[PDB]
Amino acid sequence: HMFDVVVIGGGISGLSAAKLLTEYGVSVLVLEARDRVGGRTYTIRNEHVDYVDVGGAYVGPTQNRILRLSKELGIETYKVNVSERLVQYVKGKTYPFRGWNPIAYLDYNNLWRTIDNMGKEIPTDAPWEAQHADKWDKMTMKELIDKICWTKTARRFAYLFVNINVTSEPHEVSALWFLWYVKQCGGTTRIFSVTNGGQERKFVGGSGQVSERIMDLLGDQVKLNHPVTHVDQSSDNIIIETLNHEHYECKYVINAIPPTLTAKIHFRPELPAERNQLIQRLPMGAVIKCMMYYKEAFWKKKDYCGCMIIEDEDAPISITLDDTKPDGSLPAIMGFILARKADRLAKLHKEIRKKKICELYAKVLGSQEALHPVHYEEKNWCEEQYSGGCYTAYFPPGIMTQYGRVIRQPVGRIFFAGTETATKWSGYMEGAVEAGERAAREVLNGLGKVTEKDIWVQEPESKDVPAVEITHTFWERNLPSVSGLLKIIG
Ligand SMILES: *[C]C1=C([C])[C]=[C@@]23C(=[C]1)N([C][C]([O])[C]([O])[C]([O])[C]OP([O])(=O)OP([O])(=O)O[C][C]1O[C](N4[C]=NC5=C4N=[C]N=C5[N])[C]([O])[C]1[O])C1=NC(=O)[N]C(=O)[C@@]14=N2[C@]43#C[C]N([C])[C][C][C]OC1=[C][C]=C(Cl)[C]=C1Cl
Repeated sequence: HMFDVVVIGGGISGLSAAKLLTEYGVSVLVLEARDRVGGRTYTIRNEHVDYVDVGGAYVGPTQNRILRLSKELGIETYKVNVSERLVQYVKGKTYPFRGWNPIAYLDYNNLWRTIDNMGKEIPTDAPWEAQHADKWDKMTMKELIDKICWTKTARRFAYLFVNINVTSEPHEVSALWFLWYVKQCGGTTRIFSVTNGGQERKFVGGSGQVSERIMDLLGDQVKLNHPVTHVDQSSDNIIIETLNHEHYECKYVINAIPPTLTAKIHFRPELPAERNQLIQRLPMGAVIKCMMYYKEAFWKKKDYCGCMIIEDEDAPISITLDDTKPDGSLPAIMGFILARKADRLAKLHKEIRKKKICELYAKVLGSQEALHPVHYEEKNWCEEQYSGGCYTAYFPPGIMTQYGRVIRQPVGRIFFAGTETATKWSGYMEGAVEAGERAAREVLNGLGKVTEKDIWVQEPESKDVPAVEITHTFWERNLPSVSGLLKIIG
């Protein structure tokens, strides 16, 4: 009933921290509100699908921490199929293996250039200290996207891309924020890897194993069905309180739930206003994740690796990967219904999306078989109580530089982790682990077992999944823009 350090929440994060404090031999205790551990990663396990993930799914080069961690728990990885052509759906026509207009294409590549080149000036660790932090944060992704682009086409492309990447609509998010986000993932090419093929990987057996495996290492030290609702940090013995009125006592809390639900807690004494805001004012993105299963892998039969970037207003699925199991079994297709459409289509009955979707995929892969699915799993994170959304927190304009600077500041004995508070790959599981270990080492450092300078450990690049530093073609760097080519006439 009494402990060294509590961790509130049992996602990849609060768990990464629990294991690490354990490593050192500190009494840990992890209260998670759900029946399960795993949070935004969640592995529905049923005889129709064997395993299938419904949240955190894809790992990739430079995401060493999670790769490291998962490997150690005894979890293997595998490559996501992209051998065959990539479908492009627009104007109601299909294009295989695709990113045709020049001045568009200028606008295209110059956009994505200006995004990276623009990002160079952003301090991953304190993005609100970029040079133009005040001007970009006041701006919106759309405004900027608009400024950068002259073609619709590419301006459009920009859009789902914001959508695809932070499950949110452009007009909603900071300019600065997006920029810093695509940055701290290592910038366009990392974030949206694979143009005529590349590297996404899934954990074999579903990534919910990462969390589960740890819950073993801890065993009874993880209490489930335990929402935390008060954290009276007053006297030298912290008193945490839960929903069911089960108290606990400790010397270090660690908040590991995300910032909205953090916001939901009663801390006595109050978190200081500066942050108390920042917590209220971050929202979570919008996504439905959608498994279509098939008997036959048909889309392969047709010469599509089973992946389509679909850019048409009514289509429900925005983006698609293949989700066939590693060993050829259970052919499938994994889509994303997201952002604004995710709010639009979540009001619907399961069996009505399932149709809508199928009839899209139908007219895209051009194969009637699409009309005849065999199973359909979906998960709607809009409608998660203990997550608010997927993938992450996101930043509405001006918030970043107004309160942003807190995000992760330790208050009292209540340190803060969770993929929000990450620095590298923040928003993804990789970032989850980053935060947990960090928070842990803080508590740890406060106990003495770790140094100050010791609290931010670098991350040896997995010898297993080795990231390759990018490459930018001549013309990539040296073609004009529309903005430009005019001053060339002009
Ligand atoms: C959902 C999702 C999705 C759908 C997707 C995705 C995701 C998700 N992600 C994200 C992740 O997951 C995150 O990051 C994490 O996981 C988070 O974690 P954490 O930190 O730990 O947090 P959480 O989990 O939530 O936990 C927390 C906890 O706590 C608790 N609570 C609450 N409240 C409370 C509590 N306790 C006590 N008390 C109280 N009061 C709860 O229970 C919980 O549990 C991800 N990630 C990664 O890494 N990966 C992936 O994949 C993922 N996914 C994403 C996505 C992405 N995307 C889509 C983009 C990229 C890729 O894409 C692509 C590419 C290519 C192509 Cl072709 C296509 C596509 Cl699409």
